[PDB]
Amino acid sequence: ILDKIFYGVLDQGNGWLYVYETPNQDATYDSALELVGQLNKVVDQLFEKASVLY
Amino acid sequence: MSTDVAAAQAQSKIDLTKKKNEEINKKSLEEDDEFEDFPIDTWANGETIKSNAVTQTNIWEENWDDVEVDDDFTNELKAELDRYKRENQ
Amino acid sequence: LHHSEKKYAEEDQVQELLKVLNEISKTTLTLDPRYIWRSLKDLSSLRNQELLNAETLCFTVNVLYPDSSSFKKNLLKFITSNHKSSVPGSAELRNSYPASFYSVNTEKKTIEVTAEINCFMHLLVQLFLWDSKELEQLVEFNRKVVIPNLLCYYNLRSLNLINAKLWFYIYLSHETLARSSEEINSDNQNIILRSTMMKFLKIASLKHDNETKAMLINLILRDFLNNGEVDSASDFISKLEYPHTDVSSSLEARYFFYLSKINAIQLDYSTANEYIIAAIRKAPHNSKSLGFLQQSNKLHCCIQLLMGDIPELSFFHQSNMQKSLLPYYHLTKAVKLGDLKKFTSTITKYKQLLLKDDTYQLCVRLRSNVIKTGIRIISLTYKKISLRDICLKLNLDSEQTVEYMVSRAIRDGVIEAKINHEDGFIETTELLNIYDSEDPQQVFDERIKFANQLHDEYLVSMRYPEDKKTQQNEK
Amino acid sequence: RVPNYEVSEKAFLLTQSKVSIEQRKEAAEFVLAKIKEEEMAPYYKYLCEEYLVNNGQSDLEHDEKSDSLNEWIKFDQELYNELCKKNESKIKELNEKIQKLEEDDEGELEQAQAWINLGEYYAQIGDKDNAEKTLGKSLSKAISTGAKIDVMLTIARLGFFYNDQLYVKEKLEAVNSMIEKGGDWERRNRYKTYYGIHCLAVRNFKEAAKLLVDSLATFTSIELTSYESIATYASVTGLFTLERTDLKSKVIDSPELLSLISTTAALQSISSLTISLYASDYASYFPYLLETYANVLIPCKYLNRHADFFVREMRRKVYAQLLESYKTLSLKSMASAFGVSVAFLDNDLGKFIPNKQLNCVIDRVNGIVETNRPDNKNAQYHLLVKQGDGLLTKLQKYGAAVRLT
Amino acid sequence: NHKLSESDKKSKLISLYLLNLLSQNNTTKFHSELQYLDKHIKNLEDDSLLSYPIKLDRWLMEGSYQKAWDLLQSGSQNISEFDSFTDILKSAIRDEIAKNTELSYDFLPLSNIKALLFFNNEKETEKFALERNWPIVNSKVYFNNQSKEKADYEDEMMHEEDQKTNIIEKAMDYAISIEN
Repeated sequence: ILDKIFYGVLDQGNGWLYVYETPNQDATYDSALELVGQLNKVVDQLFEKASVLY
Repeated sequence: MSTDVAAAQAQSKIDLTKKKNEEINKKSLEEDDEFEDFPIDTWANGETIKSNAVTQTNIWEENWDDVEVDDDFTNELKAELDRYKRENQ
Repeated sequence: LHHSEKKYAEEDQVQELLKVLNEISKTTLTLDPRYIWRSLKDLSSLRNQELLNAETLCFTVNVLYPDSSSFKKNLLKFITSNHKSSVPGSAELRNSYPASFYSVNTEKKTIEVTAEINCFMHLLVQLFLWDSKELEQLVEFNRKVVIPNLLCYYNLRSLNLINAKLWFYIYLSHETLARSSEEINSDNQNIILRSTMMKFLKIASLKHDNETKAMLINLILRDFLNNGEVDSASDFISKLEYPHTDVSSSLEARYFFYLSKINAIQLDYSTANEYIIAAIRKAPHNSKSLGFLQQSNKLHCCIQLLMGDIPELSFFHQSNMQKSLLPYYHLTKAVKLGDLKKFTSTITKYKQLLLKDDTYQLCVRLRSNVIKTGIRIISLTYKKISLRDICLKLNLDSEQTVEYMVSRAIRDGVIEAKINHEDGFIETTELLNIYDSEDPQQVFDERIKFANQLHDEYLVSMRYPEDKKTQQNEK
Repeated sequence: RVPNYEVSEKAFLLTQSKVSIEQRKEAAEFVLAKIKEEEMAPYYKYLCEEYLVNNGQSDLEHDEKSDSLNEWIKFDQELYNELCKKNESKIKELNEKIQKLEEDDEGELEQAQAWINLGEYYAQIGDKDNAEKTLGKSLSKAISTGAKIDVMLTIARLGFFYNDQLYVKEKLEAVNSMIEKGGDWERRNRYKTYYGIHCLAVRNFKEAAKLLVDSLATFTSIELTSYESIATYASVTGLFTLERTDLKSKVIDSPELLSLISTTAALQSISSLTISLYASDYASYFPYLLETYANVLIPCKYLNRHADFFVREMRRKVYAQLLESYKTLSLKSMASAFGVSVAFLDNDLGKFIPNKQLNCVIDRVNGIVETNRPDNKNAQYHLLVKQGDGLLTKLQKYGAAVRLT
Repeated sequence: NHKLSESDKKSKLISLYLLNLLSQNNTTKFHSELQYLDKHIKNLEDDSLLSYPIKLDRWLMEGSYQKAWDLLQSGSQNISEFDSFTDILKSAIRDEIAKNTELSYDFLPLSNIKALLFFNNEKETEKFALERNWPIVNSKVYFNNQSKEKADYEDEMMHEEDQKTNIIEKAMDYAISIEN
């Protein structure tokens, strides 16, 4: 399970084994993470241009 | 001496002839610079800024410690004392 | 030699005045006059201080004066009199002007435009007293002289903007004298000080001066706070008019910082937090602004412990403001850990300092937040937890008492648990996965509107200075 | 060059007194011998600075404190005379040579070399100021790029030599600029090992980890501490940053680490600890957590600052991996797992869970550990919003600021 | 001040007023009034009678109704005029708890309701419940019903389109902004 090579969780509160094949994550939503990162990149250099004005 | 990230307001604002009086007025309104009043006021100089390595001078990064007590002495006592219980089990 | 030095200082001032005089003869304006006026005030503040105590006096004598020149000179007598450079050739002139306050014309009285001149000689006498760093009777005499002059006739738009900056100094010098050595007549004269400030705001409403209105609002908030008349200030802040159109960014920094004080007292910690961050981002990084920032940071730490939010340890370490902020750093560690014993030490160790800033009142409310923060840590750490275990950890009383703390604490939602009194544990309600609920919908909407608002402010501001330049001849 | 990094290590043990008694005494013996041979006496004055009524002091030139556990750090007056004698002779003999070398023609080779030899002597005996000044001339003179990078690592070695992190930091930015300008592959490897130990000295262990695995593939034994010390640092950092999957592939795609096998006490302890984490049996982990503190962090110059930090972070990491693969645990089965007792465990957990940096809850009624770590899209949302709150904030301030001026 | 402005009667009179604001249950006003007093006596005539209202306000902010009831009960020993605000403040502790208990539980036996609400009589508990609108049926309360009624009232009032915030309403906002 640490390998994440089938999926599933090991349950010792009852002593069962859950096996899953369920959808997990979201690709479209994943790429949003980089896009905020890219917008945060651009403004650092914007603000170097804006300290020539103050 | 700069409030939050030091570089973030050092680039944000800089001096003007126009602004310089108003700034001085702001610090006078509170009534002092409030960093040179404080040693006289207490009648000591820092020893309680020497609480932790990071507190004194920031020449490291943050750990998220706030007492900096070695945790090796407690983890060692747990280790040996647990073994003995199992030995006497 | 000695005449040359006072003459040079005078000639600097004349060019700055003459610039504005020309500008207000075409059509009175607000902002173009101010930028020049702010530059002049800096030079006067530096020349009054550094170059003798009689360089103001030369100017005051040089122009026509109602009775000001004699009132100026009085102040100088006390600290070793001056008499030099008041003979003709400092009083046989009214100092280059084309014809609008020129020597030949004024003496002849074909015109007299003491209008602008009187307001500037006031500006000097206020600057000169704060330079000296003196108070006593000289303050009283400054209060008495300028106020009815300006109230026995309406001012033009330009003259109102000079007289807003005098009110701040009158107020500041009165308040410092009480703090050097409290007196019993300082108290009764404060009612007088109080009356003029609010009456001023009405006067500025009719002239439709944006920058005059804003600076008086900043004064009323400060004046209530040192008198502690918060009740009257709570009515005021829900009935304001502040513009942010022409105001300087120092005025805006101050305005937001005042709100944060009153709000914190009313047990609003969520609105106070928003506004104190506003005040800091306007302010410079400079040691010029240093003392404004310390008081601001003192309040900023305090608000977070009142919420349960608990400031960063980094925040003290990245600034060199550590020693000022030393008492709030000991509170930060105390509330986080849950240790009442640590907390009680901090407020006894540093009581005197806290009580100076009049932030001690705010600090005692934190004895509650240790207990409430302590229960939130224990509900995080154990989903279900006996009552007795809490009593050991936070050094509290019976379990019945602890039950009551939680029943109250979840009315604000601090703990976000609920008590079973027949099952004997406390069961928290968080088990996240709110992305399967409809919550993020609500959130994204708000950020989108926040962006729309910054777009709009971009539109009006971008073109207004552009418009001034393209109209203006420079071809 | 060679003996300087040896002495500084052994001196760091005497500066502390938390180190084993036999380790500290033997360390005293090695540094005293080298005072005679290499004139490390001026460096012996620096050790008293670090004390003043703090332990590990028994000095005779300074104040002797017998409330201390060190007593072999005598600053005798036999040593102090030996210094003045050796100091004078060497300055007189070397000066006379160099004056005449400068006079003979050729600035490109000869005059550059003659001044470098001045900086080698002052570097060697631990006078930083005089090494600095004479080696500044060497750089200015027309010399190859390789020579400059060399001299810059030599100045920066003195910062390691005083074990002041501050001096080092500046000098390694200078090499970092000049290494692209030289285009010399020979000393590029030297840069990696210096700069690895600098990331190690600061809390950037993501950067240190990449450097210290590269030091296995190429090591340089000129002015740089032992191959066993470089192996130990790689293991320390590898555990810090990398969890099972990443960590296993690192020490299985590292054959060089393996040839060195554990041949010193510091190296055992970290190497055994590695096995237990990524094998998913933390039975041995908890006793070894103590050993690694004892034999790596305390003796080293670059991890004693982080001694307490390391054990705090690692205690989270090992628990997290068990909690990830288990939707539920029993406190008892989990207590057996580490080799700890039930109550001891709750304490360690009670620190990690409020910062919410470990994501678990503990039913103490049922006895089970529930894991509320989201393994779905809720997790991704928890990343996103704190970045976007900041985005909003960053634009509000920069935009508002330019309108006003 | 220090010239016939400060007296023994003054210290007594302000003490009584602070209880007035607190027994009306305005803590907005109480804390804003406390500043004004900071400037005046609180270390120039120290707290010896003004400590009373300040202690009390604190104990309910941490949430301890034990410490709060005790401080009131020992002020009931002193039949003077301070006690005329003490009974108001014991009525207030009951109401606060009755605001809390909706989230806190769902079932309490009647002996348990009595315990939280500081009643010594089981009859007295039943009498407050009529007035406070708690349905005790077969000697057990039902907070889930009460919660419903109050929620229903809050849905009824006109706030309601953008209180909920409709899926449709969100996009309509976006649309006109880009075209404006």
